[PDB]
Amino acid sequence: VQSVRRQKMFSWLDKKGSAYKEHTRQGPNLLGGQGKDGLAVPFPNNPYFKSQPVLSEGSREIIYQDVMEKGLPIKAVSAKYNVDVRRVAAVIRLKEIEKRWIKEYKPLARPYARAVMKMLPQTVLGGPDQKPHESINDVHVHSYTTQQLFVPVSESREFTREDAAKAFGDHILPVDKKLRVPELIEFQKDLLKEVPLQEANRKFLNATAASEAKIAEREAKRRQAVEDAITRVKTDRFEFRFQEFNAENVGHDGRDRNAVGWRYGVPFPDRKRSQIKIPTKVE
Amino acid sequence: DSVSIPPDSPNYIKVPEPPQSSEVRHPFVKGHLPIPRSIFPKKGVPEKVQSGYVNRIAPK
Amino acid sequence: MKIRRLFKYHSLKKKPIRPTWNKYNLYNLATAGREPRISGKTFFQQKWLAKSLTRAYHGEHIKERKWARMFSRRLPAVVNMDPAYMAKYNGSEQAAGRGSGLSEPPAYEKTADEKPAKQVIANPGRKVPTPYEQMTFAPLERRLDIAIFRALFASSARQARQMVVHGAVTVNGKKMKHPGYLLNPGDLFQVDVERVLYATGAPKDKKLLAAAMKAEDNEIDPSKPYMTPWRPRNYMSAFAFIPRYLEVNQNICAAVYLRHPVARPGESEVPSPFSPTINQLAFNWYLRRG
Amino acid sequence: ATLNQVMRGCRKPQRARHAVSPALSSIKSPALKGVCVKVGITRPKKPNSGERKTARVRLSTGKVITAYIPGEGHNISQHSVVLVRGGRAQDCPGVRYHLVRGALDLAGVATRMSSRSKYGTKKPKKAS
Amino acid sequence: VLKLRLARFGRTNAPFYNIVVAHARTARNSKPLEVIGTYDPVPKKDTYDTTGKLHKDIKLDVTRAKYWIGVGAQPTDTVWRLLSLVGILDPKYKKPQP
Amino acid sequence: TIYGEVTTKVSGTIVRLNSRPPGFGLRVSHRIFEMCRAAGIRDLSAKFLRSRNPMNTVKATYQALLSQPNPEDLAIGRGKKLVDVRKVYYGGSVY
RNA sequence: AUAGAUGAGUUUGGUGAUGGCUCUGAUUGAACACU
RNA sequence: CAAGGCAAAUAGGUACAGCAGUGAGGAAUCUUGGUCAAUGGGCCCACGCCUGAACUGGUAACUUGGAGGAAUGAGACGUCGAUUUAUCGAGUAAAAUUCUGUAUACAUAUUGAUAAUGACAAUAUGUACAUUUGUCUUGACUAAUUACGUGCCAGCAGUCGCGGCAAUACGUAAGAGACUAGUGUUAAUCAUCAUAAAUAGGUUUAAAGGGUACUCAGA
Ligand SMILES: [Mg+2]
Ligand SMILES: [Mg+2]
Ligand SMILES: [Mg+2]
Ligand SMILES: [Mg+2]
Ligand SMILES: [Mg+2]
Ligand SMILES: [Mg+2]
Ligand SMILES: [Mg+2]
Ligand SMILES: [Mg+2]
Ligand SMILES: [Mg+2]
Ligand SMILES: [Mg+2]
Ligand SMILES: [Mg+2]
Ligand SMILES: [Mg+2]
Ligand SMILES: [Mg+2]
Ligand SMILES: [Mg+2]
Ligand SMILES: [Mg+2]
Ligand SMILES: [Mg+2]
Ligand SMILES: [Mg+2]
Ligand SMILES: [Mg+2]
Ligand SMILES: [Mg+2]
Ligand SMILES: [Mg+2]
Repeated sequence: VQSVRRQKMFSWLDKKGSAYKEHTRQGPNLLGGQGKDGLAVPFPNNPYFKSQPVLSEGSREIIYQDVMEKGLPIKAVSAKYNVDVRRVAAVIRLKEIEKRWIKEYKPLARPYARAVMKMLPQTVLGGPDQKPHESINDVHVHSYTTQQLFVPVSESREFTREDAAKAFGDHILPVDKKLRVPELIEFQKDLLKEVPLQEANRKFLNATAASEAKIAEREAKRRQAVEDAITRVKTDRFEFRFQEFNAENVGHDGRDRNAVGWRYGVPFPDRKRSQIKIPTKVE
Repeated sequence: DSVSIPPDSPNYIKVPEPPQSSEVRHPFVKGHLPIPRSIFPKKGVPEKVQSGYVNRIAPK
Repeated sequence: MKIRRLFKYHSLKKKPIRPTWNKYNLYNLATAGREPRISGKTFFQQKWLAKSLTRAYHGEHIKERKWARMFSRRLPAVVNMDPAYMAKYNGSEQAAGRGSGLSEPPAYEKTADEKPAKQVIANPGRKVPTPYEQMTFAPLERRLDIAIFRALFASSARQARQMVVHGAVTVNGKKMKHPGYLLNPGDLFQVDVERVLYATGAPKDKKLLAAAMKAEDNEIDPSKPYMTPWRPRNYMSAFAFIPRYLEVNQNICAAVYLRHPVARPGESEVPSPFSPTINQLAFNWYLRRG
Repeated sequence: ATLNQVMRGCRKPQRARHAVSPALSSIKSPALKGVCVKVGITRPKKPNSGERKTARVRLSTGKVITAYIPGEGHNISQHSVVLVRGGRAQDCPGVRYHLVRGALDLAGVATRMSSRSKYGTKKPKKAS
Repeated sequence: VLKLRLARFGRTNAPFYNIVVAHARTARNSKPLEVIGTYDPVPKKDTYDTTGKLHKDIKLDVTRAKYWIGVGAQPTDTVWRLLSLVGILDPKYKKPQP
Repeated sequence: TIYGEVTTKVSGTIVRLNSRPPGFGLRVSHRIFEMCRAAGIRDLSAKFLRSRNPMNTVKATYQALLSQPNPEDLAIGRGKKLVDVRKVYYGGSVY
């Protein structure tokens, strides 16, 4: 005979918990329910963790087609739909793998995709943009900027963000330079100068499009400078790659983090606790 | 170049992060390397780099 | 070998919350106490109670000794900053007065006056606190086996580990057989589709298919592990949530590790069925493990 | 103390503290082997009362120490080679050592069901 | 006698070498005068490559190795073979064509 | 957290409280943790210098939370601003 | 390298001090007992 | 060259702190293997010879890292321990069902090496298999309870202490808390300890102001 505890379980699992046996309505059906900010809560005891919306299927294509077909800079697409540049780049990478599967005549997980997307909140981009997908201007809290400092200054001083950055340290930058899309500040400054919105967007596009050109240039010069140091000498069996380097960069005592060579005067750390023996980087 | 970067690698789309966006603490690397000996005197221009020096010490 | 610690995994008496979609677990989660009594308990009795509760969910398949070293006292967080404010103001107004800012009348006076005083100049939503205490077990969210569970590709953290050890996952298009691989921002881990269907698919009861062979859309295939036509697990809707640090694609069963779990004002990106009071007690335990 | 008084060497190490098991602590050894010289009984001090089973042992180093026999019932006598480990009987003066019960000649308690590791008792092997 | 040779390092069944400039009559793994580069015998395979080709990673300071070769350094048979590929020296051995 | 640093003495029981950055936690003793957890503090450091009497330990810590340096009274007294660098940097009080 | 600084039991009829001892944390080219 | 030990006598060698190994001592630490294929060295015009360094196989949980199985499982309408025969548990636990093929085994291929030479093994892929529990603690410090027996006896104990006939502290039985191919104990080191205080202590009554101050050196 079932115990009392199990009997109570199946009792709750039949009347109150029967709403989770199947997902009939579209949207989240979590236990915590809708919160004060209109976001479901998967755990009632933890109100801070909310189920955030995920990019709808049709929305993922809009982002992909804009960056590929129209060739717009990722920064512009990130600021248009309020999607992080790190997410926009992932949507394209994942979408390119779909083209490969569709090109290779591979069967997609369509039955699993449709059912799961009905359990999560979505944000359809385009016309019906109720709220921004996420915050694209989130700044990382630097450890230096977390200190409680009360600097004594003149009673009539104009303490700006630049001065505050110098108070935390000499090599620190203000939040105006730590943004992922700094072209927005320049765009907002145009709205203060009674500039037509039609022109304010034009300058923004040219700004982002110009920055991506620079970044693409540095990358090209970098990769080209890394291959100039590799002299490939093909052989009968393999290809020997001789990478050049400076044998004098070992520091003033031979201890340099970037030095090349198996360091001397150190035994094997294999018997140390918490020693990592797993690949830390899969290129 | 050998082959194009596929969409699987994280280098398919380069999105450089802004300055001071991480604080990774790398450990101290034990061991040392021998300091290469200086071949030229710190001050002045040595004779080894002048023209014809090699031909004088290694004449055909 | 089943160890003594797994003899009572979903017990209804102890009511532990586990990282799985089991129906016995859903009942223990729904009917979990709102706030365990800690008034009479000493400081050690509270830190232990919080550790046992949180460790039953976070990294349950990880040795306590290993997690003690994985526990980091660095709780990252971000700060939202709109460009509209920066363009207009340069932070000078924040130092007005004596360095802290222009003082405002007390609340018992604003309700008295008819007109409301002018709004203060600052960023939007710049007074709400951030839940740092609830990011204690964020380092566990970096594991490859956990990320597969948070993406809804497996029915539990134990099953997500099987997929890795059994060579069913490939990070950055390369096979990965180590469940402890700490993902890096930008890595794209992809699980085999057949495993994601069986993991999340409904059980295959041979009795139901008996009355099926006789009697878009998908046909019934009796040569597959899951039940055809594929239908999601029974009680999967109650655990269907994808964190914000992941970007998944259900079609190909792949996902990208955009960034590490990061806290924000009024929000945390670490799934945890425990209040900040418990996560705060569990954080103090691992500072000195006593 | 003034900086001068410290320059002349006023900071000296603290007076050493005696160890619970000097014979083992002196040479940094966890245990030693000794030949039982006498198996008698020691009486606790004021608060405690009873007959504590002790054994006068002559260690391999040469020291003659007094070790305590844990458990209920032993099988050692004169000229018994026993293993000595650190410890101390808190109520018996001079009894500053213990004897391992799964040792060379000292046998473990056969009727012990709890803490068998502390008394060197093999598992009963009831079903096996 | 200055020699450009390989100092073997690594673990069991995982050889990793270190091109160095040391005196002939000295321990193989003793601290040398300099460290010209490293050498990995086991050939690697490009990450996203299915052609089946293999390569060997070799870090080498050509500018520093040339000076030592010019003052009378005698590279071993293996180091000589590597320097030949780089084009500093001529091959010491060759496959008979006949 | 508290404003700056406070050091109080109650009959041979000295307590030194320090303000710590966000995300630091209540890395304090077992009695201070209860007071901070009840008052609303979340980041702090403590240290008993001389004695650890349970009672005077709590009396000194309570008198320290009330003897914090008021950053505005220090400004009017010296005639010099005391700018909150963390407030100007982020454009407001980042709780 | 900017997160790193923490206590507990025990003297007294009792309180507050002084001053030891012990536990709490990490570890070993370790040994032993039960496995 | 001298002395002692072993050996040797008209002889006039040997000293394993070279590798493996034996005895002894001790709480305690291994094979009397293979190959010069790789790296290094000596001899050599050259070829080539030699290498107990070295590279490899073996022994030990000594340590570290990893594996050591996941999902389903409610009417076997059984069993077990408590007791309130229906309460409280064992218990989703088991059995059973549906999957995976992890360590490992085997096969194939590449590679360690090239002018040529492979002792031995790694890596990749294919197929196949679901494989143990152990141990400490349970008065407070310190997370975790009752019953019976024992009666300052037997014993427990890191510290305070417990045991004198209704013991939550001993010994059994059950339950509970925790770590896990490890778990405890002993020994040791750091921290705890501002507990020799340079950073950074203190000396009326608590360890500790010299009997005195003129004074060389010295601050
Ligand atoms: Mg005593
Ligand atoms: Mg028991
Ligand atoms: Mg006991
Ligand atoms: Mg008195
Ligand atoms: Mg004191
Ligand atoms: Mg030997
Ligand atoms: Mg000898
Ligand atoms: Mg012996
Ligand atoms: Mg050789
Ligand atoms: Mg050679
Ligand atoms: Mg030759
Ligand atoms: Mg295998
Ligand atoms: Mg040869
Ligand atoms: Mg307790
Ligand atoms: Mg007492
Ligand atoms: Mg008992
Ligand atoms: Mg292990
Ligand atoms: Mg006097
Ligand atoms: Mg005198
Ligand atoms: Mg006197």
